[PDB]
Formats: sequence, C-alpha cells, structure tokens
Amino acid sequence: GHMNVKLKVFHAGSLTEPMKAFKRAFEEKHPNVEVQTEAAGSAATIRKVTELGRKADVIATADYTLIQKMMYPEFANWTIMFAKNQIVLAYRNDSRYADEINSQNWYEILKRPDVRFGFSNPNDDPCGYRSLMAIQLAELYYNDPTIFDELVAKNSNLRFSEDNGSYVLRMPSSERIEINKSKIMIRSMEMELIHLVESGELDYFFIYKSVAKQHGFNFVELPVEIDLSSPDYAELYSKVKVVLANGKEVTGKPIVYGITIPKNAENRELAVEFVKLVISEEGQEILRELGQEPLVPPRADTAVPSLKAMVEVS
Ligand code: MOO
Ligand SMILES: [Mg+2]
Repeated sequence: GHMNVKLKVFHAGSLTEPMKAFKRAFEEKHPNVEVQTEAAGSAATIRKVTELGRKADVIATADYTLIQKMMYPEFANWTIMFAKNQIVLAYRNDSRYADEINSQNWYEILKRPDVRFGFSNPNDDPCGYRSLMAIQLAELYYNDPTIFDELVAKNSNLRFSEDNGSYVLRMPSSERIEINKSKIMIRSMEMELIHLVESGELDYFFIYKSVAKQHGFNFVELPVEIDLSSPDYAELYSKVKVVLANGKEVTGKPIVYGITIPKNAENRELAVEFVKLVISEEGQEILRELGQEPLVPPRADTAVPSLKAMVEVS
C-alpha cells in the first residue's frame, strides 16, 4: 500500500551475500521498506536501466568503471567506490587433481585434457573479463606466451592480440561466442558457475576470493602481478584490455566496486540512505565479515553533495 516503499537495488552477482546483509540491516532501520535486490553480471545489471527501460534506485557493480562508461551522462553522473576484490582459481577437494594443484602449477593442471574450468561471459560480467585478463597477465608474469593460447584461445574464439606491449581482446557478440564444451563452460555471471562446480561438471573456476570463501571452495591464490587485487600493480594490470561487444573498452585495473543512484531513480531519498549504509562503518564491517575487503575510506569520482561527509573526492 502507500505505506510500503520498494527500494530497487540491481547489483553485481558477487555482491549477492553482502546485499542480503545490507537488505536486512536497512529494513531493520526502515520497517516500511522492502529492499528488492536482483543479481546479474554488472554489465547486464546496468543494461536493465540503460537499455531495458527499468528503473532502479541503486546500481552496484563489481567494476566502477562500467557505471562511468555505460551510464554517463544519461543515467548517472557520479560513482562511489566502496569495495575491492581479488581473482582466484577455486575448486572442490574432489575436483580433478585438487590434491596436486598449487600456485606454481595451476595453469599446467588446467591444461590437462580431462580438466574442465569455467569463467563468466565478459560481455555481461566483470569477473569474466577479469578472468581472461588474469590468464593473459600470466603470460607476462611467467614469461610464457602460450598460456592464454593453450587454455582459452584453443578452446574458444576468444583471442588476445599484441599491440606494442599491451594486449587487446575484442569480444564477439554474445550470440557468436564459441566455446569448446569439452574444456570450458561459461555462464552470464560468475555466480551461475557455482552450481556447475558443485555438481562436478566443472573442476575449477575463476572467481572472486570473497565468493570462494562464502561458498566454501578451496582456491589457489594467483600472483599479485596477475590477480587484479592491488592498486600498487595498476601499471602491470593496464597491459591488458578487453573490448566488450557493446563497444566499451575495459582495461586491467585493480578491482574496485562502484555504486550509484541512477538519475531516474523513483526513491532517491531512500536510495541515499542505502548508499550511506553501504559505505558506513556498519557496511564496511558487513563486507569484511563476508570475506570482501571494503574500500576505506570510500571514494567518489566527483563531488557528491548529498554524501560529501562520507566520501573522499580527489
Ligand atoms: O558483476 Mo560480477 O560480481 O564480476 O556478477
Ligand atoms: Mg599468448
């Protein structure tokens, strides 16, 4: 009824567990509000607003740059950066060769004929493009130009090209992506890969460390030089770029999650309160307790007057 406001929050799949907690905390403080959350790969999440005509009060992505590239200036005009993450290679203890995989031999294990691994669709999800970026960055770190070629290029129509030191991968439209089902499985968002690994269909999957911890997966920590986790290695991460099917270019960058309130949000006032919760000490703790490092202090890419005291604007 008129005493039941619905705050619509569309978010990155990897924010599914934190969002359950933000929803419960928010509703405890606003008993007449139902936070309606929906998970999807970040680019698909943004398209709900930018292409499907749906209205969301809050958009949260796993890569803040997608808000900038896909929503400015028609649907948003600021982004707050509030959390970080790290790419790892996760598995079950009964996954093929789980007893022998480690940080030094991970790519050789994935190269074994009977081993199947997964990553999400780069056109829809940052985890997916980040997975390909990490594998290509591995060629530089391990000084082995064939790692991406053997793992991905020979099992799909996805290929990195070199252009004066940097490498670029141009994505086919999603409908034209070709995958060798004998080695790889892909899904629209990384969270969808979880059940494939749990059922035994996949042995390993590239995923965020926070999600691996939340879902009880073991994992190999990849070198900081390739795992996109540290601001201090931004110069190395920038050596790889992926051009999504929608034409937007994403460059390897330290993983930083973004949140915004779309310009056409129906319940802006409540959305401001929700964003405040996410970047408050309470929200930082919710993230930390769920195995995801919050960005402290939160930052904004431009002035955000309604939240000036909560953010650092450079
Ligand atoms: O936007 Mo994801 O958390 O890389 O589904
Ligand atoms: Mg190569």
